[PDB]
Amino acid sequence: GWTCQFCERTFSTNRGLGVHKRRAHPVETNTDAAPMMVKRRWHGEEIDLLARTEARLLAERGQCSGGDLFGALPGFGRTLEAIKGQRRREPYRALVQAHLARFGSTSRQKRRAEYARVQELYKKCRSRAAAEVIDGACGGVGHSLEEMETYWRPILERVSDAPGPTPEALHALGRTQLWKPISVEEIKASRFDWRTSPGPDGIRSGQWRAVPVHLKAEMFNAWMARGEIPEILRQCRTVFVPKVERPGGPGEYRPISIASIPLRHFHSILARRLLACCPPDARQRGFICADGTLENSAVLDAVLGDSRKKLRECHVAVLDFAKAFDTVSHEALVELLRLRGMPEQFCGYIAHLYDTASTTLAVNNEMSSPVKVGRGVRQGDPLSPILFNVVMDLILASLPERVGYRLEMELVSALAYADDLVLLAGSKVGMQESISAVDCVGRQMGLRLNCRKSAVLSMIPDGHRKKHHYLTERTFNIGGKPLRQVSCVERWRYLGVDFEASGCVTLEHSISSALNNISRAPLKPQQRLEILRAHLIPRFQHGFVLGNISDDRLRMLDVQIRKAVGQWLRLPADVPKAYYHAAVQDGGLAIPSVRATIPDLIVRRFGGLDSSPWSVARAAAKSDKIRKKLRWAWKQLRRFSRVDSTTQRPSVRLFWREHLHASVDGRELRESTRTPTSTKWIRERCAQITGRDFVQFVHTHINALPSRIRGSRGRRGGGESSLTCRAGCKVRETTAHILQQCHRTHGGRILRHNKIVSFVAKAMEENKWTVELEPRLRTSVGLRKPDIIASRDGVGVIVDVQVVSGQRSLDELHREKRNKYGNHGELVELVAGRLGLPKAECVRATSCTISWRGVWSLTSYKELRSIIGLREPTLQIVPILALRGSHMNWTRFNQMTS
DNA sequence: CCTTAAGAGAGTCATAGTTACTCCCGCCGTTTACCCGCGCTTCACAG
DNA sequence: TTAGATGACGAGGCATTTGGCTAT
RNA sequence: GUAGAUCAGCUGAUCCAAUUUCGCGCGAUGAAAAUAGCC
DNA sequence: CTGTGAAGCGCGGGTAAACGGCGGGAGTAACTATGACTCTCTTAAGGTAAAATGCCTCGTCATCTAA
Ligand SMILES: Cc1cn([C@H]2C[C@H](O)[C@@H](COP(=O)(O)OP(=O)(O)OP(=O)(O)O)O2)c(=O)[nH]c1=O
Ligand SMILES: [Mg+2]
Ligand SMILES: [Zn+2]
Ligand SMILES: [Zn+2]
Repeated sequence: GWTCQFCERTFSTNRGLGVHKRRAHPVETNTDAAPMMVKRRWHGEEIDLLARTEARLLAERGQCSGGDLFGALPGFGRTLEAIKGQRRREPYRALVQAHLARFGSTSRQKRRAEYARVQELYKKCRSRAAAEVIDGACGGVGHSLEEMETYWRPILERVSDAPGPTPEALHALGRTQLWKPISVEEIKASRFDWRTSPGPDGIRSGQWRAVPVHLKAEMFNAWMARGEIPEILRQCRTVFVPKVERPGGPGEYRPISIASIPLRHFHSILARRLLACCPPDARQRGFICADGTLENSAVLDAVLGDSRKKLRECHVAVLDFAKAFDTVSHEALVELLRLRGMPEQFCGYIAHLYDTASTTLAVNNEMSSPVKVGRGVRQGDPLSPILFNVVMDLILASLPERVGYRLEMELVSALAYADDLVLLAGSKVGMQESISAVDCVGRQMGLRLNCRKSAVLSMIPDGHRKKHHYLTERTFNIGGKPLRQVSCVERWRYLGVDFEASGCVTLEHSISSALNNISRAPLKPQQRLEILRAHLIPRFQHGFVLGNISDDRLRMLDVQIRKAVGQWLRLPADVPKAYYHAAVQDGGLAIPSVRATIPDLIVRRFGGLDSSPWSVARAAAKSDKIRKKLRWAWKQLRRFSRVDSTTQRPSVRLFWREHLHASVDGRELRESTRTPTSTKWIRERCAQITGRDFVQFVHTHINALPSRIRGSRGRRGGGESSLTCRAGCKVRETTAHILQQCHRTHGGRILRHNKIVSFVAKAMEENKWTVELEPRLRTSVGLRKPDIIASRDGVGVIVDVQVVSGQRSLDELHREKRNKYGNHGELVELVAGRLGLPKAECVRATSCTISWRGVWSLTSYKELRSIIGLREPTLQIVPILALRGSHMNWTRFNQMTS
């Protein structure tokens, strides 16, 4: 009977019809959920403004009544009868005297050229090449010097005519070590980014880095004595960098200005001193030593959660400043720093630095005539964020005192992160005076609010029906210009986190398009693995941790990533799941599993939120959403981790190590953990290996060669022809039989042995040993034949080479090969007599034991690194030789089928 | 020279868990549209 | 007062690494 | 016909292959700074 | 023409008769969480090796004890 007015579905009850109308038809139900406004309760934010206006009029005029207060409050939204009936109350008549007391004081050649570009760029700058592969292109400057200059030159040349701070905002803001000389240990402690381009002056980073520290100290102290630097070091070049991934004009670029490396080093030391000297307002979570993005997103999510759950009025604006650094006036900044109580030498230094600012614009290696700069704060100077924080402190100070949203008895008034601002309010009135305060003190400094991006979210609930409701009509102004309303279904991005009206939602991501782009770039197969490992997956980590995501979507994302890796390395689908995700030291390929990694990072970031210095974040930690999220994160972390033996923390690495070493194909890789030199071929030395050979090593490493036993997984209902050896050995045809046991593969085993013997012998000859290869020694047990014997300084060593299977202990195999020579006794005397030395104690047995998958025996590695002086870059090549010998064995076994 | 190794993950479908609301009924507290005047203003009225 | 033994600190030589990502 | 190989119908497409182009073995392919945070 | 008295108007104390915030109470649409199942399933050769920072090792110097 009950039928929906918007989709005509039929329901059993009015209850289910209402629950349907809430979820399936949001805007229509938000229209029906609108409260009436006949007898609205007086929020205290309205009460404070009415009381303070009445108090200032009792000071200013002496005597007044409600008929004047209706005139003094135009946009207040109360009738004169309401004003009278509020005015007759006793807490208001207390607050009026309380305020009065204070106030009365071709196609083919193009791809060959693209290969030539990509392979050079991958070696010059790997991160740039990876960003080029993922996005599609780079080098985003798409305008001429004229089109850049005719827009940007009247902006830079104009002096900002802002009148500077007013004494009201200075009084609101008001609620010695600096310019001492710089020491040597201060220069040593203050780390610097030496991977940097030089300025127009042309002194490179290594040229300044070679200068000794005490001479740099006396040049810095000399420049502090003058109050200026040499003028050739003070000049700047500007390169325009795009703000949007497809810029539509010169206004969508930013003027990043680069000066000399000594200026940036000196200003970085002064920047760390200035950051230690004057901390900003506690609501400014930007350019300080705290994880402010976590804090701002957590507080905003908690406020938006409690707003819906407890049915309270909640008015939220998101604000931005247009061209924030590029518009600050020299006058307002320098006199604010003077009235902040900074030393006069520092203020004179900043005034003389920005007085003499001249810049050359450079667009695609075409340079402009020099530009005189009238608006301050260079994008690219170390002192510039710390100076912009001083500007933001005035704006944060000028907010009204008790306007905000009270979450867990903390009155959250504002959240700041550089120029980004979120304002919170209880009523329309409190937000409107907050916007007027922010706008006014912004215009005092030369800043203008970004009207393209400023927007307001506004919730007014219904009592007596218990309905949440969001406004749709535009109700707030900057200077008369109406602000935009965020609708109930609108989705917006805050600090790289996706938000809606109910809080955090799932981050919008482009995994499949990026995996398509990597799959088509002209790359070697290991380069695709490195771009996936180091560059693609850490992009979406931030929004997955700070946002909200389910286990299902993470699980499908891991399925997509594993399918991409299985396409690139030509792996079958029954490769163990832990091999993609276990570490390189453990024998895995170290592609991060998003399902396992993201709860671990949510625990490790959000668990520290209780220990924050900021009280608002500690209030947010008590909120219901973050508590529920942290319980889910702890449950999923306990599902996909093992407790580490030493530090007792949960770890994802031991979970993947246990699952890899427990699996059938990964079982032989269990000793790779003890010897990190065995797997340097996977990631460190992969560029020294051809792309065919790398994929053949990957197939050799986790047994993925199509032998008749692994090929017949699930299909072993057939006869012995589906299981036994192709060469007729009448045994079960494993891959290890083909590589290690088959009569067809005997000469390849001999060649692999002789190659490893020759390489070890050449390395021992470089390490000054007197190597004799293959002694035919006739001891009384029979003809015995060690691989190599050698002498150095009277000490003798016998070395023998093994390439073995991993279903036994490798160290046991080393000892079993060792004791054949070391416990022979008489043969040691034959070795000593051949080397010309009498003492049998000075002759030591040693073995060179490595698996056919390229895993070193640990004790044999210690013998070859300690008894013999072989360096470990020699020892990193023996796994490559064993792996390539194994795949040559596999290739010859498949060729000889005839 | 070498001394057999040996299923596993993605997709389907049914049921359970839970989240985010619904509508119904009663009660006190709050709000303000009016009732009821007192002090000043304006035309009748005294001089 | 001088000589020998022990402990601490500094210098020299050799070997290993030389990141990535997000916000503004 | 392709740097080389291969599949199609002299051209396209795909590779485990793939340093083009400009210049005299060898140089250049010309990006990009700052402050925090996280791994 | 000029200042005061009856009627008019604004400016304030008071009431009451609705709103509206909320407790208690019974419900459910429509999303993810678990589990038991089912489905699906590999091959192109050949003989192979510059610079900066941090850690490790060795030497030199200083202090304490004994003669
Ligand atoms: C993104 C970014 C910002 N900044 C600084 C410069 C900006 O003035 C300040 C705030 O950044 P933005 O607000 O992102 O940049 P903007 O204000 O100049 O651009 P818009 O007008 O579109 O808002 O942070 C950098 O120095 N480097 C950067 O990469
Ligand atoms: Mg901005
Ligand atoms: Zn409907
Ligand atoms: Zn065989």
